[PDB]
Amino acid sequence: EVYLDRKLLTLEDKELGSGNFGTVKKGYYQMKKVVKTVAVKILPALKDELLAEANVMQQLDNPYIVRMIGICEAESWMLVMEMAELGPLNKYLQQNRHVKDKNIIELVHQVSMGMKYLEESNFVHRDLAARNVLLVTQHYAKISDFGLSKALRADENYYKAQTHGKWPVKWYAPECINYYKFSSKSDVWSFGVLMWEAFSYGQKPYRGMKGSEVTAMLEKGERMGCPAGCPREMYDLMNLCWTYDVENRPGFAAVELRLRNYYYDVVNHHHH
Ligand SMILES: Cn1cc(-c2nc(N[C@@H]3CCCC[C@@H]3N)c(F)c3c2C(=O)NC3)cn1
Repeated sequence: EVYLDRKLLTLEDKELGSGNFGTVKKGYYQMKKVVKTVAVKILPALKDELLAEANVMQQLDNPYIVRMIGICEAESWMLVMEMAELGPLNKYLQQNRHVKDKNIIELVHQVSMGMKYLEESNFVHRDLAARNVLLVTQHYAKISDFGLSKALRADENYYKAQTHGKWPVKWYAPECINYYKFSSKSDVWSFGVLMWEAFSYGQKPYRGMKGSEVTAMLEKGERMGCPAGCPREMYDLMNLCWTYDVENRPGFAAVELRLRNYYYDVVNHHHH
């Protein structure tokens, strides 16, 4: 079905990324006729996690989401995906500080379109950060890294985690921390942090702070300040994403429309 032939896969030595799972490496898959450049995640608990990740990716079909090519069991279990040559958004902006506001708005808007689709599909990402937005080009972003993602049950709007795993706490909404509940609204909170990272050219959020100090800050009603040069309209949107009460926080339909309209305003202004 989605099981690839190891003979048709050529892996490169140099690592693109790494973690607890293992590594991400560049490869080439011999297709129908052409050769396709690919990104390959290489590795008991990890196997099931990789299969689950593959199973989520298989179900998604959207221009702003990384597509899975297939899986392969060879020297290790491998998850073969589309290649995004310019790599993680945070690293790209760290290395390309000349990138313009309009360009950043374009890219975060593309993420909002991907997340709108994910929300409509009733999946929660649970790791939406600038490190997991990949650039195909300078004007084309895709959402990646679905290893923590969950398909929501038909009768529930949230996923309830059993235990506090190794979590990216600085991206998580209050209800994730306090109740272990993850919804599309919690992904919206994470998207606010992602926006902050993007306009801060890949700077880490809540710098110098422990997780428990971020909790205290958030409970005082405090939020990260506006990044230098970030348009006021985009900071307003970040703060709306950081609405404490999950019910009053906007969904991605509302977020995507705000971004779309502001982007077209900036596109008009730059013609003027
Ligand atoms: C040029 N380049 C491409 C990637 C890439 N990285 C992925 N995961 C990394 C895990 C470590 C943290 C940074 C990423 N989140 C990933 F899932 C995919 C890629 C890719 O091109 N397609 C899928 C990295 N560099």
